[PDB]
Amino acid sequence: REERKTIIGKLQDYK
Amino acid sequence: MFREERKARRLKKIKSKTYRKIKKKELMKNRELAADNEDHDIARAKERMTLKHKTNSKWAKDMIKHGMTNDAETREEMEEMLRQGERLKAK
Amino acid sequence: KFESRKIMVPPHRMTPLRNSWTKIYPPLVEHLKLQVRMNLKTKSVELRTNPKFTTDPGALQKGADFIKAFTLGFDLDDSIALLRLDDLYIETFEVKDVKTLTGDHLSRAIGRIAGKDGKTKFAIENATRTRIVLADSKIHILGGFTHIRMARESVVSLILGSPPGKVYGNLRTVASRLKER
Amino acid sequence: SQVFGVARIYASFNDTFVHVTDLSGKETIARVTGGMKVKADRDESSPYAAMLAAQDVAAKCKEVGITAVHVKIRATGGTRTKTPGPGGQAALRALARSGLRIGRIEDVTPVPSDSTRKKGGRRGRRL
Amino acid sequence: NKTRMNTLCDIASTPLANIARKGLLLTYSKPLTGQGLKTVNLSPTERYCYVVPRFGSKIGWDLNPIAVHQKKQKGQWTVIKFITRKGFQTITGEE
Amino acid sequence: QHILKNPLVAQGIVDKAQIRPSDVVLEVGPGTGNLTVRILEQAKNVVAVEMDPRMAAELTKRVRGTPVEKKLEIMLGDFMKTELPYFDICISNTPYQISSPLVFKLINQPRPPRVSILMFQREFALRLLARPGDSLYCRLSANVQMWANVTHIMKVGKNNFRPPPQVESSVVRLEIKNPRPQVDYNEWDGLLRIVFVRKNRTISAGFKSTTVMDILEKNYKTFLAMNNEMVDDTKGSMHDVVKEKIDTVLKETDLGDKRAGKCDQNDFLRLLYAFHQVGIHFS
Amino acid sequence: VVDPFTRKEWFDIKAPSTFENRNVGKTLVNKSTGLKSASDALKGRVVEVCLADLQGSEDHSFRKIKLRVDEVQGKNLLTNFHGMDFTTDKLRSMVRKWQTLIEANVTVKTSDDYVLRIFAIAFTRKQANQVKRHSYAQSSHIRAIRKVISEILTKEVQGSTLAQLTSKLIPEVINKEIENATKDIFPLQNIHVRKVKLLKQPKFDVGALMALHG
RNA sequence: GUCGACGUACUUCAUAGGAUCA
RNA sequence: GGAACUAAUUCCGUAGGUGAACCUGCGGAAGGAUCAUUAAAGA
RNA sequence: GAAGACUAACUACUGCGAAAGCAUUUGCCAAGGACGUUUUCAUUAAUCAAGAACGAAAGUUAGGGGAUCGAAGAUGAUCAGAUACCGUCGUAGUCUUAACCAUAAACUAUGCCGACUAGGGAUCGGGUGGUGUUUUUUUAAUGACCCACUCGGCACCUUACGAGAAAU
Ligand SMILES: [Mg+2]
Ligand SMILES: [Mg+2]
Ligand SMILES: [Mg+2]
Ligand SMILES: [Mg+2]
Ligand SMILES: [Mg+2]
Ligand SMILES: [Mg+2]
Ligand SMILES: [Mg+2]
Ligand SMILES: [Mg+2]
Repeated sequence: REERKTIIGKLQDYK
Repeated sequence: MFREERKARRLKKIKSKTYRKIKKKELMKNRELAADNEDHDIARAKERMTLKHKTNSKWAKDMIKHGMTNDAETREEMEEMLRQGERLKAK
Repeated sequence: KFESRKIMVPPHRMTPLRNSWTKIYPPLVEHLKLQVRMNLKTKSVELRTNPKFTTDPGALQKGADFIKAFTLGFDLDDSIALLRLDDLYIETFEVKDVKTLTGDHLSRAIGRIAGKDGKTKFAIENATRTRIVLADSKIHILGGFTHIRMARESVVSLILGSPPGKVYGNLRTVASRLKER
Repeated sequence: SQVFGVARIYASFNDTFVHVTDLSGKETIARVTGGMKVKADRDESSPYAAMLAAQDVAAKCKEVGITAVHVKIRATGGTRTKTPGPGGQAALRALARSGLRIGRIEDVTPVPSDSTRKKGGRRGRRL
Repeated sequence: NKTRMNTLCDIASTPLANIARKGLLLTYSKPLTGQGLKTVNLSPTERYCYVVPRFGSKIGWDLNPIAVHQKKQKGQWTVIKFITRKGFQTITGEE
Repeated sequence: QHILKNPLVAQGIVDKAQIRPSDVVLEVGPGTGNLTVRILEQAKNVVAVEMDPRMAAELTKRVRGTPVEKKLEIMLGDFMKTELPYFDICISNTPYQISSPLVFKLINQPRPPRVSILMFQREFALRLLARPGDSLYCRLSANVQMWANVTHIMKVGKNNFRPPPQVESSVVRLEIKNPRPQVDYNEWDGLLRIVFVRKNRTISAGFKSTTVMDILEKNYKTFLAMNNEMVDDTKGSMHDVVKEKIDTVLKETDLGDKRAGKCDQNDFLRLLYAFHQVGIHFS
Repeated sequence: VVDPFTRKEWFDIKAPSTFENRNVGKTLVNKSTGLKSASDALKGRVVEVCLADLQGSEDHSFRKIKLRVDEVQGKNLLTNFHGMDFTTDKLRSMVRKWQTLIEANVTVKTSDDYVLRIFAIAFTRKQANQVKRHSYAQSSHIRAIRKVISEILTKEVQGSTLAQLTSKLIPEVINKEIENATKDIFPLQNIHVRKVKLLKQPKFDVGALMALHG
């Protein structure tokens, strides 16, 4: 769950 | 000869108990329409000697003892056996 | 205006041609004014319109249609019906042209189309006013255009798998909505 | 004396084309379909539409120089049915009843030394 | 609504079709089969078969079968003689 | 049209929904109100959606003189064409051809529900509740398990139905994540469409088709033209670049060898991020 | 806006030497405009004539011929030989059940070097006191018949140019030679040749073509 | 968790046929 | 917006399935109702 | 003209193969059953846990090919009935080389070897006989048929003396 949350933040970066 | 043999081959392959049952029914009808006690007394004597048409036979005792004759088709067959034997034992 | 046809005869319909010839050459000669000749040295019927007697230009093709429909397998009187009226066509198709069947599957398919004692075939004819001959695999249908499309749709519903009771039921519904019109 | 041309009768489910060309095949003098002669789309292939087609072609070619035709009639062929239906023979009948002289009827459907798949799948197409 | 059929005569099996052959009162079917009812061929154009006789033209019925012996004249198995049961057993023994 | 005749699965469906005394139930496809009246007892206000005005007339006849007569609205028409009002749980029996639309319409609501008790066909539900690596893990499971969470309740066997149909049914509790996560929808779906075409071939297989490389080349061009950065030399058309681009991702994140019907959700995230990082988008 | 049959000009197709009814028929082109002269548009057509209508016969009602236009002069256009074939209805009516079908082809180059491929068909038959009903061959006969037919077609083509081969194809001599040379092996009714088709016409050589209609 | 696949345990559905009489 | 002025068939194996009360691709089975014609090198 | 599949009618569930299966010609390679035999060895055999070769269609890995049809997908219609629930493009596949997988109503819903028990007509292969027919060379000689026999196959009919509850 932790890993998922960090990657979704990094995807907020490249929208 | 060849046409009759081709027909008989193709019919020999059809074993499907409704089709054979239908053909036998209308055969027994035509046999009765189109086409003496001593033969009957010999047949009754052999039937009482043998008791072949009662439910101590291997097929029937198998079906009965394993609850398989409550389905009504094998009950059809079992009753047919019993009435055939009862035809023989009549006097 | 002298003109001809010549149409061949396959051998299983050569006995019934030379066995029913006596009813064939009359209603090709007087009623139609047409000059038959059957060749045997090439097994074929030949027709020719002779310019004197004839009136109807469609006589030659009328006769050729008649003999050909006798050739494909239809009995004499039915082919005579092809000779008389002006609204009669034949449609031929196969069993491998609906669904590729072979082996035993194909002999069972012809068993469903023909029915026992012919019954199923006759039902399709009687409730559609068409005439069906059912050859080795090729199936031939004679009638008028709308009727043969009805009988084609029932036959093709029988090849593909549907049982025969369903096609009696749908057949009598078709008969109802046919006879009113 | 006479002048001959060929009449190619494609007879599909959903039409009939009556084409009339020369002997050579290349130059065409009269194409009508069945579709030009009934504007209902019910029945592009109906025998009546075929009759009207053939009458039009017979008239148009008689207005050229051409007095006799050899007919080459074909169904779809290929990997579909292989025998002319009713549309082709209605066109043929109404072409013989037209004052053209017809000689040498034949039947050229394409028939394969067995070929590719047929549309439809394992379970057959039309019903 | 009672109906009144006047003067009767009462018959069953053979003599109806003996004197129903006299016109188009009666036609037949294809030969029937099974065991004891198998068609025998004496020739390519001559045979002995059990047949059931049909009687009603457009809506009708059928009598009891008969060992009819027939031949084929100009492409039709034309019925000829009414063989009985035992005669048919002999004539099927012979082939 | 089938009728849930069993009067005991009905109560269990209702009370698993945990209806509070201040809820707005949507209740889609009510039928003849064998089920509805329980919801009328336990909810403040019910919104039943129906298409057969015969059923609607009979159902509104059922509530007459009853104290719950004023706590039921009926909306007619096709369900997939209305505008649903706010509703707060959802209970559904509706015939199964809308089973896949329905779910996504609930997930894509504005202010979605909180819990919904849905009835489905057994194999459909077993797609929805299938973890990565099972035989049934499909594309549908990866979508729905991203935006929701789906939990079995019971089996409804096929002899509780008039007339008895052929397929077994399931009762399933679906519950939407809140907030819905902030990956896109259309990028997620584009990636899953590509990599789940052939579920058990490896992932690099799905990036070999020439339809797909055409799609990705078109998208990459339109992305650069969105940022106005003019294009280099390509040996075929542009997919050349894209080709090695794709391979490089399928070297780094390792995923170009695992088989997409065994890869759980974080792996699709890592793949999505890696393609986003090198300038690829899926819609 | 055109009515195209205002400008097309009829021509007439003439058969080669080795046929009786040398006249065949008419055809349309277009008028010979400068910028697309007509003569360069005629010079590849093939015409189908059913050689009854080319030899007066009537047992030649099958066997269509294909004639190819190669030269043109003054509203005559002179033709050649392009190939030969059966009509599909005879061919469908030979092939029957309870007998076997032998077929053979060969590729062969003639004297004038036309490379052409020539086909041949034959069927077995029930010798006229045979009672058993089918008469298939035994497939070690069929390879003997196929080798015989192929040897005779190879030999008898390339001892001829093309015109000689053509007039050995009209009286059906090859049939009689096959029939004689193949009846110690098996009975074999219904021999034909059913097709011949060109593959390489060599080079033009006007001399032969104008030696035919000379 | 009214979870799945099993493993044990149990429940339940399918029984009338001929003859005579009314 | 307004005030208006007129008018009126049953399955087996395998692979998949996001409008799935089940559908489809490929190979296989009958445990699925055969009528009619049949020498035509009848040299 | 190019491309890649496929081998119609003949074609007979007859022929061959342990099964799955096998249908254009030609050659090459090696193999096989039956028949014939006054050859040869002389019990070398039958069935088989372990172990091993092959195993339709689908399916995976890596190349090639990619015409046709086409799981998935996308779209057109959703016109009372769908009785006549489908249209259009189509990824994987279908083809092939090298490895995997090892399943089918893989059917005769029927283990293998040996013996005995009845009458007939056909068909495939081999062999023996015949002042029979044709193929004549000019009479032979093969080949093709006809008739009788025999061994070995795939099937069919009629009856049981027999078996079954019955189909058979
Ligand atoms: Mg073992
Ligand atoms: Mg395989
Ligand atoms: Mg494969
Ligand atoms: Mg590959
Ligand atoms: Mg397509
Ligand atoms: Mg292996
Ligand atoms: Mg098999
Ligand atoms: Mg098994």
